Amino acid sequence: ASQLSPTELTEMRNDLFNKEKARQLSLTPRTEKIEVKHVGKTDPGTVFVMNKNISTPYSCAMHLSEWYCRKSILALVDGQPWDMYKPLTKSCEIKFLTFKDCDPGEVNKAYWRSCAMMMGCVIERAFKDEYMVNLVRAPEVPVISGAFCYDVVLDSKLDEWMPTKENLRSFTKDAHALIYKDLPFETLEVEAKVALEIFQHSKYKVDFIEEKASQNPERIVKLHRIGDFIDVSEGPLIPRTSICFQYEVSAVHNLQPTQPSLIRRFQGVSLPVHLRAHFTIWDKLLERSRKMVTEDQ
Amino acid sequence: AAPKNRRTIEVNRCRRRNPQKLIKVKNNIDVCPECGHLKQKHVLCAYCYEKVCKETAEIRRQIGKQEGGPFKAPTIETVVLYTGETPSEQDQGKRIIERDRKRPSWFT
Amino acid sequence: TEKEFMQHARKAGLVIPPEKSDRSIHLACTAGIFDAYVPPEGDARISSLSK
Amino acid sequence: ISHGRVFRRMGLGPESRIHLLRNLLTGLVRHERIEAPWARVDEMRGYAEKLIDYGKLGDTNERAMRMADFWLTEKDLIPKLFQVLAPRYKDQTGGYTRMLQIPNRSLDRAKMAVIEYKGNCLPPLPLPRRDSHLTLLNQLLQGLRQDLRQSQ
Amino acid sequence: TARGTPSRFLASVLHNGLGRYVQQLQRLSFSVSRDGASSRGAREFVEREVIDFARRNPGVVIYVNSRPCCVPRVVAEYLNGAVREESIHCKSVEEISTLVQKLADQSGLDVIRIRKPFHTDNPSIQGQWHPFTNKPTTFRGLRPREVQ
Amino acid sequence: GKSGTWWDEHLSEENVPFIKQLVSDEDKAQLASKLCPLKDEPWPIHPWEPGSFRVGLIALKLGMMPLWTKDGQKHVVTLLQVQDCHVLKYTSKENCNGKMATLSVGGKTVSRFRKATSILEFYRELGLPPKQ
Amino acid sequence: ISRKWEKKNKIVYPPQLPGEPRRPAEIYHCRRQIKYSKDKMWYLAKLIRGMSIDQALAQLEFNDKKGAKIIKEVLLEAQDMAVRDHNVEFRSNLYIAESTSGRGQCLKRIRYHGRGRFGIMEKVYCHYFVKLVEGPPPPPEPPKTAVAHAKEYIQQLRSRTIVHTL
Amino acid sequence: VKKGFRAAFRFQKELERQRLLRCPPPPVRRSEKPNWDYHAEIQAFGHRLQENFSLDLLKTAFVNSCYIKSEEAKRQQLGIEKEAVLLNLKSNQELSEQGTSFSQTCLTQFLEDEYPDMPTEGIKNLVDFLTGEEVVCHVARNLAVEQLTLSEEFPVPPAVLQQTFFAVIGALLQSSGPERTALFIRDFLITQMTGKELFEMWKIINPMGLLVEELKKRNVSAPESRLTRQSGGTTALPLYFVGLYCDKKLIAEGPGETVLVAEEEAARVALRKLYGFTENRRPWNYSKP
Ligand SMILES: [Mg+2]
Ligand SMILES: [Mg+2]
Ligand SMILES: [Zn+2]
Repeated sequence: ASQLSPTELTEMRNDLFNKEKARQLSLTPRTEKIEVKHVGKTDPGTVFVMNKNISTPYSCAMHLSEWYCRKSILALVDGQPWDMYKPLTKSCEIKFLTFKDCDPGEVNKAYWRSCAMMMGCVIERAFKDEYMVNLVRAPEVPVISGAFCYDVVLDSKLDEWMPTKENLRSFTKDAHALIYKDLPFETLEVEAKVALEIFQHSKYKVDFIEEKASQNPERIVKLHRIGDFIDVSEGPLIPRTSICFQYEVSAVHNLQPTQPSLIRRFQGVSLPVHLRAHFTIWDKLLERSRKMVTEDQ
Repeated sequence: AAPKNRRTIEVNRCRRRNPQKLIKVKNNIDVCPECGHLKQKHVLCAYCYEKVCKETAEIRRQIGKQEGGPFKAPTIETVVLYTGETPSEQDQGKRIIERDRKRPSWFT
Repeated sequence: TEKEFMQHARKAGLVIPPEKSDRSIHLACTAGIFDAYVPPEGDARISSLSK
Repeated sequence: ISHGRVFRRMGLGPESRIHLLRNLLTGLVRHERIEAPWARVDEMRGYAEKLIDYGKLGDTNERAMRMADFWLTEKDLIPKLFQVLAPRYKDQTGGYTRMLQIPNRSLDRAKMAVIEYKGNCLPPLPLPRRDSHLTLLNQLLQGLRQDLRQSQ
Repeated sequence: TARGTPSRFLASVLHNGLGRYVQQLQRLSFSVSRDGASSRGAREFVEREVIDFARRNPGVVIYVNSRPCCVPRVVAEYLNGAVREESIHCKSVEEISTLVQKLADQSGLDVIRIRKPFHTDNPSIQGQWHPFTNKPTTFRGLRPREVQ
Repeated sequence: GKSGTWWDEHLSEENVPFIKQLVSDEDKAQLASKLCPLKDEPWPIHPWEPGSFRVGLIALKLGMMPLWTKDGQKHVVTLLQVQDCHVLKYTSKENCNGKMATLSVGGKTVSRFRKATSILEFYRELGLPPKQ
Repeated sequence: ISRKWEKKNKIVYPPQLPGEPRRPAEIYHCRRQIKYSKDKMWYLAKLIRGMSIDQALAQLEFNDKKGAKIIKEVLLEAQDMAVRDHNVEFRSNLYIAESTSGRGQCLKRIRYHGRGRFGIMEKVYCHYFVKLVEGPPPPPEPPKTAVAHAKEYIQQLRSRTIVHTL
Repeated sequence: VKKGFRAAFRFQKELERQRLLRCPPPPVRRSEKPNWDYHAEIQAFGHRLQENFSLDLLKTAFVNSCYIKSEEAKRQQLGIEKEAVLLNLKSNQELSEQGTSFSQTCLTQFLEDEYPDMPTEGIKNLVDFLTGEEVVCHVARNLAVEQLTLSEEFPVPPAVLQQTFFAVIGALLQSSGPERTALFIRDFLITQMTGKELFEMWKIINPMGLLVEELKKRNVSAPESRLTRQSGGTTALPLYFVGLYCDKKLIAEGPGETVLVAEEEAARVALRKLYGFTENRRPWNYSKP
């Protein structure tokens, strides 16, 4: 905890991230072969021979066809959802998940984690630098509610204002600037010690890291990155940020009475490129998401 | 009437290569949900339709064996059975065609 | 206005020299090996001088 | 100028058109599933539905028997129509003769289709199913539906 | 024709006459035949005139190869890199002397359309024409139909 | 490249009647909201001057019919029905050609699912279902 | 007869230095003497020219022409030789670089016109060439906006000189 | 066939011409092409510049340190003892250092006594331009020291070409006095300044700040920019004229497409006029006293 400009903080954070990723890649010495199997439906019995801790499941979908690259959003390594750009470890059996599948609930949760994380990325770089922004967390709300939510403490100077429609449309236009550049959701699975050594300043991030490290016995939390943003989340993400097509932040709401300081919950709604809606239905969904989502218990 | 002059290759390339004569890219195409063999929207998948027509052909061959000659065409419903698969009580009067296979996991 | 193509060919060699001849092909090797040298199982274990 | 002019011109005349549709319809009543070009099965589907209506008028009706005697050219399909097809649709009103496009004929590249009577002891067609309710858009619309249900 | 061939602007190679003049010829490579009537004029040129030519302008290195050839040639190499090969097949002594003298005089630039035969490098002195030359100014720079 | 789409492509089996009922109820309420224009905030009504030109309508030609007068003659009439007519936007005198002011008038109601995005934005700003 | 498109797969480059880019793989394949006219085959070759190989197969599986099955066979076996022989590791990661059609050797017949007159009917044949290059398909050249038009016009006006004088 | 030989041979020579124009070979030094003799080329190099070099010092100047190390590497990969002449090659380092020092100080003296108003930093940038890599390589290439230079990697990378050009300057300084070498670098370097503006060689960044510093030295107060001539402010192709007035007196005037670039060009025009470097200056007096 010290005085730091907001840019040298992201410099030291993504430099430490790149150092840990280089160490993760360098720990394995050679090219080890793993035999990932395809236990899906369409092309059964296919067995790839991959490079261990190098090859992604996107690099397994590239072997088959281009449609496995276009429409597959999450992998399913043996029982567990694996994000499409995470290097495989052991000899496994794999299966790809799409948006128009029969039971897409896991990939819906993954999509809304990724959209809430994008909203945090677009909130944290839009405010005045003399004001302080502390990204608290994104609580895992179910997708049956209309919007994804992200929790942010604003400045002590700003316990009185609320944004008009122009600031919200500025937020969505910056989020569309984020969407228009096709960026990879890069993951990295780090120990709790290195992860706590990354952040070091946001005490809200510190207790969230401790909460996610307390539940597994190895103390490993899931870090992710879009470009130069680094955030904590539970579970996997979607591959690219260009999968989102219709994006919007709806409103903000203040939830005071549980705490002295004021936490502001930013809300917004999204839809992928394969599941886009007509303008009328989209305005209906945009209209519902202004109401406050409260599903935490 | 006859041509008065030979059309050159410049005029011909201007005619036979414009976007009104080129082949239009279509984008109705996606993978089939079962069997992944690249159907078109608004069109049944040719692989799945080939599956169904092969099984229908074998059922029709067994029907043609059971009906003897032509002009027979019974006055009862028919129903097909695979190996195992005892006739249900609701299919009592219905004609029973049993070929020999396991029941495939799309015909239920 | 009465003309056809040419060149009926085939792309696989075959066994014409025994179809009749009096010159046989003069080989300079054999097919495989006579009886395979089975090495000792611990050849890297006894990779020193002797035991 | 063919404003408001139904009934495509199919064969070599009006009578040849009726005979083409009659042969397609007789094949449909016998085999319960047909593939033919798309215009022909469109016309024959429009005829097949009212044939089922005439079969459902009854067996002792002389007009329905005359129509079944004309339109069915094999004369064993008349007991089949009056005792299997018409009792099968005793509850329904008009939803039968399901028609779907199959890709193309091999030689002359025609638009082909498949029609079948419902019921149909044959294996089922690979029908395209409407999208599942657990997807992203439908869960959003289900949230909206539940919200405006509780608001009422 | 001039639309069918390239063209260059009139130029010196390295500003010759400004400081010191330098001979722009480097080499002359002669290939004449011992036997063979086609190289008779060149044979007499090597007999009588190439020694005085070499003494005359000493910047040039001259080589005589004396090779069996049906057509003798002369290769003239210049300072800027260009190589000009000319055939002295069945020529006089006077024609070959004229040819090597003309090769000695010229510089290595291309003989193409030479395009505006003057190369002023600072053409204007009193100041080049712009539409506000020969135009008077008005009080406080007012434009036509102005008010203040 | 992006493929084509329509309104009910990705909708479920249960969501299509709900969306039909929802949008039908919404534009029925929007048509019923504009029913009393004189109580909202009407623009100033003027009396008739002799050099005046007023607005017209957009009707839908149903059919024809005979029609008799008191002398006995028979005339034929065309029945034009005014289905759903609404003034849409007004352009003042200096903004089109400097000659006469213009008024836009819309025809019968059609579906939102089959219009362009800017047209739907225009009717959403105005508050009416889209016109043909 | 000249067959050089077949011999282009036998080029062998020197081994690359470590401080160099990848040099993507290049695979040439062709099918000779197809019984199909070279213009109608050219329309399909122009359809493919820039697309990726899976998109090319998708467009050619649903195009209702005689040459479509032929080019689909050629592209499938070129994909197979690319993965097997020329050491492309991903089957999908190939784009069509060149795609064209040439004249093949034709035959001649009589057509028997309707008097004692005749024509020379010609039995047409053609080729199909294809060249695959591994890598993603290159992005299309975007149409020039008004900024580039204005910049080129101002560059043109800045380029001019006082002609026919010093 | 048609009988004969001459048309077939002529078509053969055309085939070799077309095939050589399709796949051109990588170019080779003139030392490896057939008509070449080194001693005659060094003598003719001395004679065409109208100079009198002592040929040992020129042969010293044309070798290079890389050539020495590469020749000893070639004689050691083959193992042949060439410690006879290679130990006495004496690479051109010291002659190049003498040549660079003399050329720098003599170009500085010429440019100081021609423009006594130009600042020290400007004359430093001008002698950095004339002794810069590009123009000494251009003069070196069109004076044929490139063909005589001993090195590896045939196109003679421009540091080595600059080094050997200043080495032959040093050889001329050794064999003849400072006046002859002064005349040499006059005729072959200062003529490269012809037809170039000042700030095509100095390449300054902020001309207005340098101009107000210059007027701070001359005790003239501060130039105020007043707009003089303009033709179309609303269009996309304007023309402006900004004049810089010092105590209600014009000192320069510069055109441009906006007001800012016209003001910057007016600063450039004043900054040229102060330094005694205008396009109307006395051209360089190439003569002999
Ligand atoms: Mg016909
Ligand atoms: Mg005859
Ligand atoms: Zn399928």
